[PDB]
Amino acid sequence: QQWFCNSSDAIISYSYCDHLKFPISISSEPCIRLRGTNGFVHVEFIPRGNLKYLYFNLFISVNSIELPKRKEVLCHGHDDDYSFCRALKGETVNTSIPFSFEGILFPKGHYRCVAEAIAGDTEEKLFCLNFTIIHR
Amino acid sequence: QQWFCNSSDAIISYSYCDHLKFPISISSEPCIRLRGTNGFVHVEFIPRGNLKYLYFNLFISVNSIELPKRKEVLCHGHDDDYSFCRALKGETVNTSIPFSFEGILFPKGHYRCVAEAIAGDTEEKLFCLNFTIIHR
Amino acid sequence: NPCIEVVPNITYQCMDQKLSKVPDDIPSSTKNIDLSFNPLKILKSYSFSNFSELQWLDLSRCEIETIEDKAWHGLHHLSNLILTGNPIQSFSPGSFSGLTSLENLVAVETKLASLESFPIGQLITLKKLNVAHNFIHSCKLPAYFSNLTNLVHVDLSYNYIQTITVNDLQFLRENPQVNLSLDMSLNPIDFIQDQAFQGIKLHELTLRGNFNSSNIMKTCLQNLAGLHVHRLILGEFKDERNLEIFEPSIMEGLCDVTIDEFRLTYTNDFSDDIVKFHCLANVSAMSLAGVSIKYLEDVPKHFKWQSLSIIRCQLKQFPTLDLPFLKSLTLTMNKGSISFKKVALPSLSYLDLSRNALSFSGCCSYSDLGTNSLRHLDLSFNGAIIMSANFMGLEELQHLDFQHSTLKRVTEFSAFLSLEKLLYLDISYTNTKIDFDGIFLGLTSLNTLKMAGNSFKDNTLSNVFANTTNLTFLDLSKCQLEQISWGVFDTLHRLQLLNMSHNNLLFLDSSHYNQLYSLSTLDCSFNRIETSKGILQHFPKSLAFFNLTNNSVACICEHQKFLQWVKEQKQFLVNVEQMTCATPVEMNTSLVLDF
Amino acid sequence: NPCIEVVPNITYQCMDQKLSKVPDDIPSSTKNIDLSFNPLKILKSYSFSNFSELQWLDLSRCEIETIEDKAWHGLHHLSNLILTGNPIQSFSPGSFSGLTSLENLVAVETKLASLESFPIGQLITLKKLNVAHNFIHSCKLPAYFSNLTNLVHVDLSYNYIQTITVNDLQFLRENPQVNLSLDMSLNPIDFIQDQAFQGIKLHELTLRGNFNSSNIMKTCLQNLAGLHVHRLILGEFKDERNLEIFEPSIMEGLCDVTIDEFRLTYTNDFSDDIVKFHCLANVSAMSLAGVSIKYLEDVPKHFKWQSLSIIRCQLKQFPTLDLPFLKSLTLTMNKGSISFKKVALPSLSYLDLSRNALSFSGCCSYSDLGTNSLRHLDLSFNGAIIMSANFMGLEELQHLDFQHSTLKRVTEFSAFLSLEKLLYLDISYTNTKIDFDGIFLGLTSLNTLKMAGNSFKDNTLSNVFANTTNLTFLDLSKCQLEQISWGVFDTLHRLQLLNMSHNNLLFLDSSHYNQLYSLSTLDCSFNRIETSKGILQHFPKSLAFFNLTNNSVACICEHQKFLQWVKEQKQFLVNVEQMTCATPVEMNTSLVLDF
Ligand SMILES: *[C@@H]1O[C@H](CO)[C@@H](O[C@@H]2O[C@H](CO)[C@@H](O)[C@H](O)[C@H]2NC(C)=O)[C@H](O)[C@H]1NC(C)=O
Ligand SMILES: *[C@@H]1O[C@H](CO)[C@@H](O[C@@H]2O[C@H](CO)[C@@H](O)[C@H](O)[C@H]2NC(C)=O)[C@H](O)[C@H]1NC(C)=O
Ligand SMILES: *[C@@H]1O[C@H](CO)[C@@H](O[C@@H]2O[C@H](CO)[C@@H](O)[C@H](O)[C@H]2NC(C)=O)[C@H](O)[C@H]1NC(C)=O
Ligand SMILES: *[C@@H]1O[C@H](CO)[C@@H](O[C@@H]2O[C@H](CO)[C@@H](O)[C@H](O)[C@H]2NC(C)=O)[C@H](O)[C@H]1NC(C)=O
Ligand SMILES: *[C@@H]1O[C@H](CO)[C@@H](O)[C@H](O)[C@H]1NC(C)=O
Ligand SMILES: *[C@@H]1O[C@H](CO)[C@@H](O)[C@H](O)[C@H]1NC(C)=O
Ligand SMILES: *[C@@H]1O[C@H](CO)[C@@H](O)[C@H](O)[C@H]1NC(C)=O
Ligand SMILES: *[C@@H]1O[C@H](CO)[C@@H](O)[C@H](O)[C@H]1NC(C)=O
Ligand SMILES: *[C@@H]1O[C@H](CO)[C@@H](O)[C@H](O)[C@H]1NC(C)=O
Ligand SMILES: *[C@@H]1O[C@H](CO)[C@@H](O)[C@H](O)[C@H]1NC(C)=O
Ligand SMILES: *[C@@H]1O[C@H](CO)[C@@H](O)[C@H](O)[C@H]1NC(C)=O
Ligand SMILES: *[C@@H]1O[C@H](CO)[C@@H](O)[C@H](O)[C@H]1NC(C)=O
Ligand SMILES: *[C@@H]1O[C@H](CO)[C@@H](O)[C@H](O)[C@H]1NC(C)=O
Ligand SMILES: *[C@@H]1O[C@H](CO)[C@@H](O)[C@H](O)[C@H]1NC(C)=O
Ligand SMILES: *[C@@H]1O[C@H](CO)[C@@H](O)[C@H](O)[C@H]1NC(C)=O
Ligand SMILES: *[C@@H]1O[C@H](CO)[C@@H](O)[C@H](O)[C@H]1NC(C)=O
Ligand SMILES: *[C@@H]1O[C@H](CO)[C@@H](O)[C@H](O)[C@H]1NC(C)=O
Ligand SMILES: *[C@@H]1O[C@H](CO)[C@@H](O)[C@H](O)[C@H]1NC(C)=O
Ligand SMILES: *[C@@H]1O[C@H](CO)[C@@H](O)[C@H](O)[C@H]1NC(C)=O
Ligand SMILES: *[C@@H]1O[C@H](CO)[C@@H](O)[C@H](O)[C@H]1NC(C)=O
Repeated sequence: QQWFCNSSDAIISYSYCDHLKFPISISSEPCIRLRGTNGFVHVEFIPRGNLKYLYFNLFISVNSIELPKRKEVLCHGHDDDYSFCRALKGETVNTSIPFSFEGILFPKGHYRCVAEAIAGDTEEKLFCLNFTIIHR
Repeated sequence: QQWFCNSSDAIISYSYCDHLKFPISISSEPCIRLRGTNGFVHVEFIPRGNLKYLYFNLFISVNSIELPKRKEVLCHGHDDDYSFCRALKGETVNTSIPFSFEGILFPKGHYRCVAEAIAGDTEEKLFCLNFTIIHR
Repeated sequence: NPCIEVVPNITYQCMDQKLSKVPDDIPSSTKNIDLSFNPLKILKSYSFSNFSELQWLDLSRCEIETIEDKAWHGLHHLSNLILTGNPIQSFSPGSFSGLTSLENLVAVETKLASLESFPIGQLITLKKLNVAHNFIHSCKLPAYFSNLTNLVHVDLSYNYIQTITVNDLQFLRENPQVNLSLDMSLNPIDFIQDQAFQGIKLHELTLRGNFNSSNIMKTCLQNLAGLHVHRLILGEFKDERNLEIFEPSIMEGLCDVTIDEFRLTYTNDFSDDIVKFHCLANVSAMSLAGVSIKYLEDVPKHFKWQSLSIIRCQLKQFPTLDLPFLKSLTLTMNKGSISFKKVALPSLSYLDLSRNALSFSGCCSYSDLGTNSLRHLDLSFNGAIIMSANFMGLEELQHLDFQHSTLKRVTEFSAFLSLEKLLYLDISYTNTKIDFDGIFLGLTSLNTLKMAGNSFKDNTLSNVFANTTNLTFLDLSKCQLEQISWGVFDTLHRLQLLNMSHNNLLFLDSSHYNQLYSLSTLDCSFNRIETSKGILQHFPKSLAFFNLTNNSVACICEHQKFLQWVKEQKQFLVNVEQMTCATPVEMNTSLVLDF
Repeated sequence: NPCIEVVPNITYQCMDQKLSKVPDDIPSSTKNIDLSFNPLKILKSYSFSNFSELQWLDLSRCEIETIEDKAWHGLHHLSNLILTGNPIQSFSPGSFSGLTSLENLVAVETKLASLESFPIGQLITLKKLNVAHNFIHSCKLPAYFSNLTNLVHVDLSYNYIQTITVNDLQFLRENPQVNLSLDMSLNPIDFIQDQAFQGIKLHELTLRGNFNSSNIMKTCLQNLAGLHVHRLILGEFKDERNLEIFEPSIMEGLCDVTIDEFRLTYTNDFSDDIVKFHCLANVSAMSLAGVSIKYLEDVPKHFKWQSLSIIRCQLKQFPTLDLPFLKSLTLTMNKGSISFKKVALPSLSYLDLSRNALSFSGCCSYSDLGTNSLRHLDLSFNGAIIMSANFMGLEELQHLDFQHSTLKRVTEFSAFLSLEKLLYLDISYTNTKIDFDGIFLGLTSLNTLKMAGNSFKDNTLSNVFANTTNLTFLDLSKCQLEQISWGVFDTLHRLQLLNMSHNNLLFLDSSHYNQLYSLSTLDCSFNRIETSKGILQHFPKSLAFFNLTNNSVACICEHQKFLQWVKEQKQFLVNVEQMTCATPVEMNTSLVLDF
């Protein structure tokens, strides 16, 4: 309900989590094709934390078959590649990040990802998002 | 009792085995130094086998502490690097092989190696030798 | 308390409740408050008078628009004051009056407009000052900085600074004794007046993300003549506009600066010739972090680099190096899978090649790294080490570390044989079937073993700790042992921590551990022990900790002596509380028979 | 019998006893004798008359000096006659009379002196003939070879052949239909008369270890003009004198030969330009074995190699190849540790990179090997494979093999997803913690799984065999399982071999295996099973083999029904004989309660 886009082969939709509702705006350009894409992702929010040690926990399910848990480090403090790894709690972040992926085959079905951001220094959750990809 | 040589830092002596006494003459030039050597090894005997699939079993003991068992393939049939891998049972072999080793540190003490040659196709033992290195 | 409390009587987290003033019911003697995102709209006099113990106050996102005169009146020990987000446009004089020990003022995104309209002249203890994201238009340092003696950092990033002049940095020209560290990232700088930096001495100067024309960057960097900086940090950002062509001609102008630590962060386009520029030769500590380098082929031999770090950088081949002055090389977290190659570094004294897929086929030879002065080797988390020598030239190593690197041919001979002075070995999680009793021979000075995921032959702990007297810390967790041989630990007279959890033992014995005089902890959790045979009076009289948890210690009158000893000498055991039994009846702690 | 007997009534090994004649007490109807090293000194007439069934006779090292007339009189089925070592200098006529089916005469080191003084003209079935080490001085093939129709190999190695002439090889000029395979290794050849080989057609020609002057080798090889050989094998030996300089100028003269399979064995000095010689372009199957090559950089694109093998050869880098006609590449047992690199082989159909330390970081992409026709991939015994793609272009692979290669990121996603037609997968001993139920998805045609040293999560066999209906062979030994989940094997209707030995099971159930209709073997040795819960009438009525050995099946009236079924339906169990029990009393087989 928060946001969604329809691509040629994918339908991507996100909503807020249930135990954390901290506002965040996020979108992409163009709508991701699971057949390989190249583009940008636009982020706009106000850090509920220091963003200096930011990482993610992803709980992924492919057709109701829980994958293991992934942990992706985005910032680590020592000369990060990103300008928003310098923000502070209360300082509006508004940025655009490029990406590209091609060469993987994904099954048809229905995926789900619970994506929760953690401030690694004090271990509090900045936000939680509830994703939904439908690949056709 | 069969043969021995004295080097600067090593004393090497060999005798026959107990359950196999098949004649074989073997020596080296020069007497091996465990401090790294480069030279030749001279072999003279009459194959009690076909020598086409020849390998060794080495039972090594360093100061009465049995190492695991080593298996070294010498011939394997398909275009071996050695001219005697072509001999036949009854055909006198008389050859000289070069070697070189440097860069390992060996403890002081007393080593023993039971070295038994096997014809890999029919699994009979060609000969068995009882070695003795004393490193000082 | 309309707000949460973290710690009893201290640390009252009161974030995000609909508040319009400080709660009065907050107990005094607190040390940390947090009034964030509360819809305050004005500070009022004496509001914090009662909190005369507060040393950490946060007011972020509050809608604070004005400030009364004696606002921070009773605050005497407040060290940190954060004011991010509050649209306090005009800081009228008299603000920050009562504060006498403020060491860290954060004023990010408070619609500030200049450093002179900032009444902080009296804060004579201000260590740091952060005014990022604040509409500022000029680098001019006001004169009142002469009062702030202990000021060591200023952050002006993400402002509207446009040009630099010679009357700026004047306070730095009159005072050659200030240890100031500037920062001007993300400022659209285009014009540096000539002779601007002259007789200046900064301790750090960040310039990431400033310029977007190779021409403008070249000219501006050229006008840096005369600067004397202890750490110059350059580069770009990934989510920003940036140079599309980068050439060593840009580094012109830097040829008369006096850099002492040249750091070069991420760069969009990167040609390997940059590091081969003739006026980096006096840099004392080179460093790259995130640059998309491919080949570091050959650098001149008159370079005076005493250090070199290459972190997170791509590489297609192990670099070729012959610097005669370099020490402390570091190549960590490399993006590719490379294979080691011989180098020649006569002055190397610290190596660190961790977290790469460094597959290092040949091994431990002086011929590999030409240095008779190595002291810290680290090859952890790598691909596949293959041992084929006894470290014949590296007899000074004091710190060795394999931690997730497949370590081969370590049991086939007495490796580690020449390391007569080594203090910290670590071979954990290197799949290493110990089946030879001379593997740890020669390590007469070791103090710390760490082996966890390493099996044994017969699942039996052989006698592999002879001539290892000085071992003080030992770790054997997660090995799949099933018994301990007789005679081990007979000479480990100084061991103080013995770890054995997560094994597959069945019983326990006290004939062991009888010589462990100075032992202090004997963690044996999770390892399925049912009893303790042997006389139980032979444990050492120095043990302080005994983990006997998650076992199946049986209490069906099995060894009544032990079932009594376990609940008698329990001032040492850990969590004696939940000691369940595993033979019906379970859910118990004491056995009926006493003494 | 003064001599040993191997097999009852056959195969009477009588080697090395002090004998002076054939023992008379040897039973007839034997098929194999061996009279080796016995001090016979003369063969006598009719001595073998009784043995009219012998088809393998060895007389090695005997001191046989002469031979009587009707020596091999009664021999009618002797296929192989070995005479190595016997100093029979003169083979007077009439020898080899009675033999009418001799297919393999070995006459090594019998002091022979020429091929003409060899009365074998009547042996019209002689397949092979070996006269190595025999003082011969000339390659002249005698005319009586016209009689020996089925002669396909002659071995003249280690003789005194010195020169070759045109009147030799005349029998080969008059008869273009003989399929002869020569061999002249270790012969000091120095002069080949001009026009010697002309209109000749050999099937093989070995020349290893002949020449020692780059000049003499060049000239002699040049005189090979006109030859048409199906397999030319060149090289040297390690324990012999050999060329000290080797250059592509030597390969001159070979430019007008008609080689079909150029094999090049060990060579002392080797320059990488040899394989880049302009007159190998028509060779159909190149092959190297033991050459100390370093770089195979770039070969021309008009080469017509349809195959290429590089075995036991050193290498410092994965070769760079773009041959458009090459298929069936093979690079095995390489002496170094190399990393894979992209190639472009549009006609490749067979790859084999086993036994190397091929660390193949990127993985399974069409971009890696440009071939839409791969059918046999083999990366076994390698260093560390890293999966990062689903074999997106290789949808024809029918044979895949990882056997001791550390296989990473195989569980993190559904690998093997595009291999819709694969028959033989093998991932044994690749340390692979199966913790995902979609790992084997897409393999709808698999017939053979092989996983041995692979653990699970919870030590519990999850449901990982859905959509794998056609699996016929399955292997799960050596996994450290501790139970089987409910629901597995519910669709493996065609499985015929289920392996589970060496596990850590505790009991056994029959609710499983109820759908395994066509099962035939259920090896469950060594896995510590005590009983069999569930109705025992639900096993399939096709099982033929049941391994229940080295268990601790208890017989303390524990499940009396099972203790009866185990000794009743035992015409299927394996080694029912030594079925010990493990609850006092042990050493038993039957329980008292019947029916
Ligand atoms: C100038 O101020 C800087 C800022 O703190 C001082 O730097 C610290 O020095 C200590 C000891 O070397 C380091 O552990 C810190 O990491 C440094 N901080 C940073 C980020 O620079 C510096 O020491 C001061 N100069 C002098 C001469 O004392
Ligand atoms: C000429 O004789 C050779 C010698 O046996 C024949 O070679 C065998 O052929 C079979 C089938 O191709 C192979 O499996 C063997 O390995 C070959 N032996 C060797 C070592 O060459 C050859 O087939 C004969 N020529 C013809 C046309 O039949
Ligand atoms: C299951 O795999 C095991 C591997 O452990 C096979 O075990 C071999 O069994 C034979 C007896 O038939 C022994 O002589 C070997 O020693 C065993 N292998 C090892 C490595 O010890 C077993 O045969 C397999 N089961 C089936 C039915 O094939
Ligand atoms: C258990 O018994 C079975 C059946 O006798 C053994 O299976 C044979 O094993 C050999 C060697 O692995 C194979 O070559 C045969 O094909 C197998 N026969 C069949 C049809 O299963 C098995 O090896 C024995 N297992 C153990 C561990 O002793
Ligand atoms: C995500 O949303 C689904 C409904 O679409 C819900 O069932 C699930 O619990 C949500 N995840 C979390 C972590 O709340
Ligand atoms: C965020 O920045 C973009 C420029 O990248 C700008 O277009 C956008 O308006 C900004 N967001 C807001 C809320 O102004
Ligand atoms: C080798 O010789 C020693 C005596 O020197 C003897 O004890 C040992 O048994 C011999 N080895 C064998 C295999 O006979
Ligand atoms: C063995 O060959 C060598 C030449 O390498 C020779 O000197 C020696 O005499 C030969 N052996 C005998 C017993 O003649
Ligand atoms: C903190 O304050 C409360 C209320 O004034 C008091 O009961 C308590 O004893 C104080 N100390 C602690 C440690 O809670
Ligand atoms: C300080 O505490 C006293 C007594 O608890 C209270 O009456 C007073 O209001 C407090 N100060 C302020 C500014 O509220
Ligand atoms: C420092 O503060 C004092 C206040 O006591 C003031 O008189 C003086 O002018 C200040 N210094 C500067 C350089 O303004
Ligand atoms: C650098 O970027 C700014 C921001 O878009 C742009 O206005 C300016 O023109 C650029 N520089 C040049 C030389 O064009
Ligand atoms: C600094 O380096 C330059 C060359 O880049 C050199 O000419 C100069 O002498 C160096 N300064 C020293 C050595 O003090
Ligand atoms: C090493 O230990 C052995 C006992 O196995 C002992 O004989 C030897 O002297 C020791 N070497 C030392 C202490 O250098
Ligand atoms: C072989 O010969 C012996 C003695 O003539 C005879 O007893 C035996 O039955 C024969 N067959 C076998 C299989 O031993
Ligand atoms: C053949 O067998 C018969 C009877 O066993 C025996 O008398 C005769 O001597 C044998 N032949 C020879 C040549 O010994
Ligand atoms: C072949 O053998 C026969 C004996 O029947 C002989 O007459 C003939 O001459 C032989 N052939 C040749 C070419 O010698
Ligand atoms: C080749 O080796 C033989 C054997 O020693 C030697 O007599 C001959 O002279 C060598 N060739 C040349 C051209 O010298
Ligand atoms: C054989 O190769 C040569 C070049 O080495 C070439 O000139 C000739 O045409 C080839 N023979 C063919 C293609 O039949
Ligand atoms: C794979 O198995 C699932 C059950 O987990 C089933 O729903 C799906 O249809 C199967 N896919 C096939 C047979 O292609």
